[PDB]
Amino acid sequence: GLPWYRVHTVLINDPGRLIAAHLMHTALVAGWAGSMALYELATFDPSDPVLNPMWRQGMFVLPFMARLGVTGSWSGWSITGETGIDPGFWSFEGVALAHIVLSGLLFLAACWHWVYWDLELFRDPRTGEPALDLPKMFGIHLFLAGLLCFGFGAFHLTGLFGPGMWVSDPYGLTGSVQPVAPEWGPDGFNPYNPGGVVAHHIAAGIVGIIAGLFHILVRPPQRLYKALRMGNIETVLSSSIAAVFFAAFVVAGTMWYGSATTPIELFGPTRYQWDSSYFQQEINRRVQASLASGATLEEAWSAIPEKLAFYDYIGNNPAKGGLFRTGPMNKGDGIAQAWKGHAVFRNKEGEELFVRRMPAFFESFPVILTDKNGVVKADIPFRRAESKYSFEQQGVTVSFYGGELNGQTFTDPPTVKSYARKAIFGEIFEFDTETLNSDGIFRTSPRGWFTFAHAVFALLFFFGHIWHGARTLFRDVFSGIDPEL
Amino acid sequence: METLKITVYIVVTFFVLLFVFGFLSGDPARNPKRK
Amino acid sequence: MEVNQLGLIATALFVLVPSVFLIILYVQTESQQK
Amino acid sequence: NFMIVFQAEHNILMHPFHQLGVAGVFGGALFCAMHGSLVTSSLIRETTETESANYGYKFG
Amino acid sequence: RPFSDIITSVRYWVIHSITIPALFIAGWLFVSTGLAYDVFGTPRPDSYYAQEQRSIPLVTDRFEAKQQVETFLEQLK
Amino acid sequence: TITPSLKGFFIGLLSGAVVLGLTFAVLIAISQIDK
Amino acid sequence: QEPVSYPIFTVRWVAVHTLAVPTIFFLGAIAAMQFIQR
Amino acid sequence: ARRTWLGDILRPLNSEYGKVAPGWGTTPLMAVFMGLFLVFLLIILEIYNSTLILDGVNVSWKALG
Amino acid sequence: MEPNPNRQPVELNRTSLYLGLLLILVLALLFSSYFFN
Amino acid sequence: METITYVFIFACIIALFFFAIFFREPPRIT
Amino acid sequence: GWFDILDDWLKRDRFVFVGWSGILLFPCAYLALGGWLTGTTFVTSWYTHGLASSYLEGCNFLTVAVSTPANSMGHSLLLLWGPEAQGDFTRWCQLGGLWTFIALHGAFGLIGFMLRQFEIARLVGVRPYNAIAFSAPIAVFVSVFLIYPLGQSSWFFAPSFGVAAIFRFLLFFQGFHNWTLNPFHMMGVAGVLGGALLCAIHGATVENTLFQDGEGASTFRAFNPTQAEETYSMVTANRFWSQIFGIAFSNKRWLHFFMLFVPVTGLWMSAIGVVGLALNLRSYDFISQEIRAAEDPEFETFYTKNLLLNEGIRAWMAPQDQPHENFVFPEEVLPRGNAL
Amino acid sequence: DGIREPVSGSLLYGNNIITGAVVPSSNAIGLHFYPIWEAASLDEWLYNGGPYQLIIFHFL
Ligand code: CLA
Ligand code: CLA
Ligand code: CLA
Ligand code: CLA
Ligand code: CLA
Ligand code: CLA
Ligand SMILES: CC(C)=CCC/C(C)=C/CC/C(C)=C/CC/C(C)=C/CC/C(C)=C/CC/C(C)=C/CC/C(C)=C/CC/C(C)=C/CC/C(C)=C/CC1=CC(=O)C(C)=C(C)C1=O
Ligand SMILES: CCCCCCCCCCCCCCCCCC(=O)OC[C@H](CO[C@@H]1O[C@H](CO)[C@H](O)[C@H](O)[C@H]1O)OC(=O)CCCCCCCCCCCCCCCCC
Ligand SMILES: CCCCCCCCCCCCCCCCCC(=O)OC[C@H](CO[C@@H]1O[C@H](CO)[C@H](O)[C@H](O)[C@H]1O)OC(=O)CCCCCCCCCCCCCCCCC
Ligand SMILES: CC1=C(/C=C/C(C)=C/C=C/C(C)=C/C=C/C=C(C)/C=C/C=C(C)/C=C/C2=C(C)CCCC2(C)C)C(C)(C)CCC1
Ligand SMILES: CC1=C(/C=C/C(C)=C/C=C/C(C)=C/C=C/C=C(C)/C=C/C=C(C)/C=C/C2=C(C)CCCC2(C)C)C(C)(C)CCC1
Ligand SMILES: [Fe+3]
Repeated sequence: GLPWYRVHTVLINDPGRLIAAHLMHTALVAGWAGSMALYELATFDPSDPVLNPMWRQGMFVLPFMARLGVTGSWSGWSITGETGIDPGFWSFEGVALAHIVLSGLLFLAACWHWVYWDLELFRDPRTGEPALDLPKMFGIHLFLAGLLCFGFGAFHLTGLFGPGMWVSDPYGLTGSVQPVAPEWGPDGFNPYNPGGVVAHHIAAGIVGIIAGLFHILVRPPQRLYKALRMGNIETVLSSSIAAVFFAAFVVAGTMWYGSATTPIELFGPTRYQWDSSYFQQEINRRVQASLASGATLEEAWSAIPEKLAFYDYIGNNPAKGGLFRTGPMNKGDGIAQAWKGHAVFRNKEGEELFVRRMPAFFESFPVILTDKNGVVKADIPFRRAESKYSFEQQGVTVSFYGGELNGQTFTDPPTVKSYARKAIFGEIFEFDTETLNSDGIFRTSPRGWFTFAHAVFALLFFFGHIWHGARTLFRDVFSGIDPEL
Repeated sequence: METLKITVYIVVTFFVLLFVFGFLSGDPARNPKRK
Repeated sequence: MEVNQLGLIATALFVLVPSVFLIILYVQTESQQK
Repeated sequence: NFMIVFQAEHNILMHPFHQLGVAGVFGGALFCAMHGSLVTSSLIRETTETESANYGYKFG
Repeated sequence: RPFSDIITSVRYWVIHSITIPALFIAGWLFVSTGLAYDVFGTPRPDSYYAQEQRSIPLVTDRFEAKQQVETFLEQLK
Repeated sequence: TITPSLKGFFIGLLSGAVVLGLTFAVLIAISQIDK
Repeated sequence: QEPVSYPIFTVRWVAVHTLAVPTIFFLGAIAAMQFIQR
Repeated sequence: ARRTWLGDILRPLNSEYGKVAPGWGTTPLMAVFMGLFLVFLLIILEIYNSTLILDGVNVSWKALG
Repeated sequence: MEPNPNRQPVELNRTSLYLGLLLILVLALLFSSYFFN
Repeated sequence: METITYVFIFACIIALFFFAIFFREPPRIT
Repeated sequence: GWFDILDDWLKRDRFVFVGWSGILLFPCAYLALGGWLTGTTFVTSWYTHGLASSYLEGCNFLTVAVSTPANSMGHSLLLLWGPEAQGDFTRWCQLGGLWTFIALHGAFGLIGFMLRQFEIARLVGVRPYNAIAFSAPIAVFVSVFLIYPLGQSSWFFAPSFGVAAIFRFLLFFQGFHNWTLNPFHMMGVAGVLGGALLCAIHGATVENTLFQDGEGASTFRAFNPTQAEETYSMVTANRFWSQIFGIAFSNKRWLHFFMLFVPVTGLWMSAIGVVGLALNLRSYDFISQEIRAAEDPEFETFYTKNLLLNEGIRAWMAPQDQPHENFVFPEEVLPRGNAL
Repeated sequence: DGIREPVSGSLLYGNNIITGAVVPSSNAIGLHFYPIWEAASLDEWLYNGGPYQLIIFHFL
């Protein structure tokens, strides 16, 4: 009889039972979604959004409904940070329970369809054995999808009945949900333009209606019908799988390089922003603009937002962490409390030094202090009686500008070393490691987990594709060959 | 620890002797053909 | 040092549920006939 | 640890003999895979499409 | 069809002993007149450095990459 | 306006199309000759 | 074997001649590199 | 089999399982959709990788509203 | 229910049982080192 | 805690060797 | 009409077959090979890394490569007609246009061969297991040469086509990711050595259970290509192996399927392993070990030696291996064994 | 290394499977034959990497 890897082949020739199995599977996917939402709503801390956001707490499904404009909680707190709201029915919980009810409806129907499998509808009105008219079905389903795609782009994203969608500013300091507006310009094909995403779901929407209509009206040529083994369901499987890992590779890429639909406020910064020093350049722009208009260093650096400095830190870089370091990013280096301020290291002579900041590649990088030209002035030497540039021999001091250590200077060598060896990580923060029992080793981002998983599944679905393509093209030459004897 | 040396030598010696006497004992006619 | 007690549960279920799956599959087909 | 200290102190990758050894393993693995595929793709029809193909051989 | 039929027919020799030395000489003269150095822009072993630029040439922008390398070749490095 | 990238891009599209057209025309002509 | 209604140059002709002229041109150039002083 | 109201409504939609269209048919019309769609995929890919530097389109994070 | 002739038993045997248990066990031994971390 | 899990898995693997050798399914010529 | 003519001129029997796959396979493969052969011969890498890697510069066959693009190119493909060389061939050679040229054209040559195998199998009338088996090297190729640089910041960290440049990749992977201590690589190594193990033993067993049908000592001349009667005693092989090792095959169909299964799965599991590194998720540590080596300084394991060695590999190879960062480390901050 | 730095290779002294090993014989012992009865005590036979020689001679 059947072995264990062909056991789900009692639904190839039987439609009724096939619908039932698909329905039961959809009920699981929906029940899991609802249950995951509930589970993440039991482990979210909403009081601190500036130094304890969603993407630091390892929330996977929470940003996906915040992307379309659900922000309410019946608790009367939002993720934007306003408190004392009311959203009506639609909160995070609302969607969460809605999925439980839908799972139940699909499970009941799945039971019905498993029991009442034999219908005249699946039988051929000529031969009287089960057949499905697959081109017709493709036509109807393309019609269904094009109509709903056109509806979503036309009524939801424009906020003409719906909420709109989440848009932000380039630095992810202010981010909200607003009605967005279409763009048919060439700029509609810039991924960093919201408008183009709206335009798409309308245009491709109607194109989906026309083709959906077309495929219902005409009948396929004989040549293709015989070529791509049409009337064999297992080729519909093979073609559909080719399409799935196309889509997967795209959402792994657009997530990893970021886009306007994965803002840096619902998934945190990308690595392509750390290595290009995206945030350090905005910080410098403001502080030089502040000093030129007149200001002192103390004033000027305390004018920097806590958000804009928090992104300028390697612990938000998803290229740090590892494959078996589990849990939130907070489990890695503690929940941030406050900003210590910008650190400026100086020599006894009177010159300003700059610390070379760590790359993503390394797991330990030497600590070096250079000056303007790029030549080394000081370092913390690995060797333990041989030194020329050590802090003790050079007299290094450290000064703080901005935050809670503002106006402070430290002049004894251990504290200067302590701040400098963690200055290679970027800006300096105060962390709390005693409330999630963090051990001080980085954890990767939800962005990074997303692209890791979808890449892996895409690489397997390629194998899936070439195997199911072979099964439909060598159907009649399997079970061994006639040895022509 | 001195007893240990002697009993290990005796064990080893016993096995190597079975081996040599075994190969003197009629081995080229133990084949299933031309015995 | 550290042992992770969710990691314990992780292996425990990993090695149980498929061994149990396989032992049931092997037992029901051998309990039938010719 | 052994491999890493071996490479540092003698540089085994630029030894031509180690290069023939990896060629033999890579080629050995390769000939195994293609031998497996060519023989299993030529098997005779004694089966059906609900029982595995391997019950075409009845032993010896 | 076997090489034996190819290794003997006079027309094979009357083309080949004429074309192949021209190709051999075309290939020889291509490196020996130093033309391979200009068409691939590979340095000669007296043009890797200059007496005002004693470090490695490195491209650091990708749309003026062209202009950057032309600058290094214009100053006789 | 027509940026320099657009001219290079249009040239690469036309030249790629030409390569594929001439190769398909070559196969059809040679196959059709020796029927 | 290569066709018997014989096109004037067959498919074997380009196969041997895309691998004939480059390697003759190349081992004449590689040989010239040997006599560069360096 | 079992006849039902809903099956009777939906019955004419799965009865044409045999039908094809003679000769090559519409296959030459499909071939340009292949086609210009692939050319379009090229265009949008080359915009994203900045190998087209269109005026008025600047691929950056500094383009958000 | 109503009889369906498409339904068929699953056949698992003693050698496949051994192979499967061996694979799950050596996989278990390899990955516990990382799960415990 | 960790050592027990390891040695239990090793113990299962050698018991499987014994069972797999001395209680196999007997291959027999037709 | 003309279509079925193009069909039967292609699908015809010849000394070497062409088919529909020929149209994709042959140009792409030939250009990729040809590119590598001119790149190893004339083309420099002095405007990119500060290396020489061609016969024209004076390098031997063990030290040449077609080297990667520069770091500043990002993930640009660097097209000849595009706005990074603007219709100019010399600069295009200098900036590393040949690496991407070769990589893309070889990527399509692989798809051509894959398709070619399917087509010849459909024609001859056998099952297509050889084409399913051939997806393992394409999995490895697109996981190591395409997905891994696309996860990083450039093509610069991808392996360059050449033998020594691959050796440098081995050391780089060991140094920065500790690649041997990741379980997917363990499984790949095992799968591949097991493939090699099965090869020697299967050959040795079949060749040493052959029947007498010849007259000479050599038995290579006792074979006719027909399958009418068996060519080795399978029963004897089983009886031998069940007694010296304990378990044996008693099913040829299964033996050959096991031979297909072991190395292809090995390579598939390793492909999952290198896409895991592309995000810099890398098995590099066991946290229990760090906290223990923190509280007790006279604890030692070989794993701690390996991490100190990884420090050595990185700190000493980084300067000339990442010139685009313009790293300068003093001679007093390099790691040293004798400073411990 | 014969300068009083032991190495732990045992699971019970806090190793998992990947890091564990039987740690080679001492640099001080050299190429000498080193069984249990050429040591003053079993304690120091184990201290000098005794079991390493004991596994490998029998195994080869
Ligand atoms: C019936 C109504 C309905 C509605 C309104 C929603 C709404 C939502 N669901 Mg739910 N869901 C439903 C049914 C529904 N769901 C069912 C039946 C299932 C079972 C499978 C699920 C399973 C499910 C899961 C697993 C999850 C959600 C989640 C969510 C949220 C996702 C928003 C988002 O970013 O999507 C993003 C979606 C996409 C980007 C998919 C796009 C797919 C494309 C591109 C395919 C195109 C194919 C087409 C044929 C090509 C031609 C088109 C033509 C026009 C030219 C949102 C609140 C998520 C969440 O966080 O929940 C708490 C989540 O993970 N839902
Ligand atoms: C004026 C109308 C209009 C407008 C403004 C848009 C706007 C847009 N469309 Mg759209 N579209 C329209 C009409 C329109 N569409 C119509 C009528 C159709 C036909 C149904 C389409 C079909 C279409 C498709 C199929 C796609 C878009 C995409 C996009 C976006 C492209 C820019 C971007 O974010 O790229 C982002 C990403 C890319 C440019 C990547 C493309 C990569 C491709 C071509 C190859 C991948 C190869 C491989 C599998 C990758 C892994 C390889 C591995 C070996 C490493 C943009 C928002 C894309 C999208 O939504 O991306 C999220 C997408 O996939 N459109
Ligand atoms: C990597 C190898 C590979 C292999 C061997 C196959 C094999 C197969 N595919 Mg498949 N496919 C692949 C990759 C592959 N595919 C990819 C990456 C996609 C995109 C997601 C698809 C999508 C696809 C679909 C949707 C379908 C198939 C089908 C088929 C089957 C028959 C048709 C066929 O051979 O088309 C193979 C065709 C190609 C490999 C395309 C070749 C493209 C060429 C000639 C030109 C490229 C344009 C230009 C010159 C270069 C652009 C470069 C760019 C980077 C700028 C067969 C089993 C059909 C099937 O399964 O029917 C049963 C079906 O429905 N394929
Ligand atoms: C996308 C949907 C999809 C669907 C509908 C099918 C359907 C089918 N596959 Mg299949 N397959 C898929 C994806 C899919 N596959 C993918 C992505 C791959 C590549 C990995 C394959 C590779 C594959 C092979 C190689 C084989 C099949 C076989 C089969 C057929 C036999 C019955 C079966 O499923 O056994 C039911 C199987 C079991 C009950 C045993 C499964 C035990 C495991 C491994 C379960 C693990 C569950 C998993 C971890 C849950 C997470 C899922 C995740 C994606 C979200 C059937 C037509 C077999 C076939 O065609 O037989 C002729 C066969 O040899 N499949
Ligand atoms: C992706 C492309 C690729 C290619 C083509 C090569 C090619 C090679 N590698 Mg490399 N390698 C690669 C990627 C690649 N490598 C990757 C990703 C890694 C892992 C990190 C390695 C790691 C690696 C190492 C460590 C070593 C090699 C070595 C070799 C040589 C091995 C020779 C041999 O017998 O191999 C086994 C292959 C066979 C037995 C196949 C047949 C070869 C012969 C007999 C025929 C050749 C025919 C023809 C010229 C080519 C085919 C044409 C076709 C149309 C049929 C060879 C030149 C070795 C080396 O450099 O030695 C100098 C060595 O030490 N490889
Ligand atoms: C069939 C084989 C084949 C294939 C698949 C490719 C594929 C490729 N080549 Mg290659 N090439 C080939 C043969 C081939 N080439 C030959 C024989 C030569 C010698 C002449 C070259 C020489 C060549 C060079 C020198 C280079 C490439 C490059 C490239 C890559 C860049 C994109 C490109 O040009 O796509 C090829 C195809 C197209 C761009 C377009 C096809 C368009 C079609 C199908 C229809 C057009 C319809 C219509 C007219 C559109 C109108 C639009 C309008 C209304 C707005 C790509 C992978 C470059 C590369 O690898 O860079 C890294 C590169 O440097 N090619
Ligand atoms: C205290 C202690 C002891 C602690 C334990 C220490 C220790 C290191 C334990 C090991 C655990 C460990 C870390 C494992 C890591 C790797 C692991 C989990 C790998 C499995 C996952 C894997 C790679 C999967 C994919 C690839 C795969 C299937 C690889 C398997 C490779 C492998 C070893 C294959 C078997 C090779 C083998 C020896 C075959 C012999 C076959 C045989 C009987 C042939 C004889 C024969 C030949 C004929 O020709 C004929 C005709 C007949 C008739 C016949 O019979
Ligand atoms: C845990 C692993 C077990 C594996 C089990 C299976 C495989 C092994 C099977 C065999 C196991 C038993 C082997 C035989 C062991 C013998 C006992 C033994 O070691 O005793 C000798 C041991 C040696 O005691 C050792 O002494 C050392 C200092 O020299 C150190 O202190 C060691 O730590 C201590 O072990 O002593 C005792 O057990 C106590 C004293 C016993 C006194 C009576 C002994 C017999 C007296 C008559 C014979 C004398 C022979 C020598 C003199 C000859 C004439 C000059
Ligand atoms: C959705 C999530 C929740 C799901 C529910 C809970 C989880 C469910 C998990 C189910 C997991 C099922 C896995 C079953 C594995 C069975 C394997 C099996 O049967 O194989 C044997 C099977 C069955 O083989 C066939 O069985 C048939 C029916 O009995 C017939 O007997 C056939 O003749 C026989 O060949 O072969 C295959 O399936 C082919 C693919 C190969 C499978 C692996 C082969 C074994 C390789 C051993 C490698 C050992 C490595 C040692 C490493 C040492 C390192 C030091
Ligand atoms: C009937 C009914 C009901 C109920 C319902 C419910 C209760 C639902 C839900 C439920 C639920 C509660 C669901 C869930 C599910 C879950 C799932 C579905 C899972 C899955 C999992 C998986 C599949 C995994 C995988 C994995 C692993 C394990 C590891 C690694 C990673 C991965 C991912 C691979 C009510 C009351 C309404 C009423 C009416 C009737
Ligand atoms: C880049 C490019 C291209 C292409 C080109 C080509 C395609 C080329 C080719 C080339 C070639 C195609 C070459 C070849 C060469 C060859 C060689 C290099 C050879 C070698 C040999 C040898 C070395 C030998 C050896 C031996 C043997 C083999 C056996 C035994 C004995 C002896 C050892 C002696 C084009 C134009 C499209 C575009 C532009 C760019
Ligand atoms: Fe064999």
